[PDB]
Amino acid sequence: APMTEVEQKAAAGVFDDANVRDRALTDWDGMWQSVYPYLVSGELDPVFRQKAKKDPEKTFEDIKAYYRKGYVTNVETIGIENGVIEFHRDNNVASCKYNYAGYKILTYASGKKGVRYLFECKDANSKAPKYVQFSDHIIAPRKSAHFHIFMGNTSQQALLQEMENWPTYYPYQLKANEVVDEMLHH
Repeated sequence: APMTEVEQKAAAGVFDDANVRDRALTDWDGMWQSVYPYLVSGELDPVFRQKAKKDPEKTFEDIKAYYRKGYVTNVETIGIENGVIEFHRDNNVASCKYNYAGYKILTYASGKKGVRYLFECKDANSKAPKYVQFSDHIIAPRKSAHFHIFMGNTSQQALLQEMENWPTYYPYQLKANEVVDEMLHH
């Protein structure tokens, strides 16, 4: 089902902490493609033009740069199923079964808020990131349409400080025109 008014607002970074609930990894089940190659090929340009158009203080170039830095990753593909996350990084592959480590409510410099969902790989000698945090503009159980994922090997606390890079994933099947469509409307 589509989004309630509380869900739309939470998605814009406006919510009561009392409404935030735990989510399960199954909210992100599925096969997913990085949006980064579409920024690279220039196919996300219409997204950045609309953002520039709607705010006279912004420029296309600086909006795109911000997204470039945000989206950049070589993990082109992520698969999620049965508690396992698979990471395809160029010709390298890696997977691990992930345990839930709770959620964190963040307030950003902008004054907007968001929730990250923290997972841990406890198989300490895997090539899969040890720490993973999902952020997808949702604050309570609901299947993701797309997500940002923070990946790190040092600590969860350290990853919570990451604000610049946020590799971003949409359903594997979607074409670039469909990714654009979702960005411009949802």
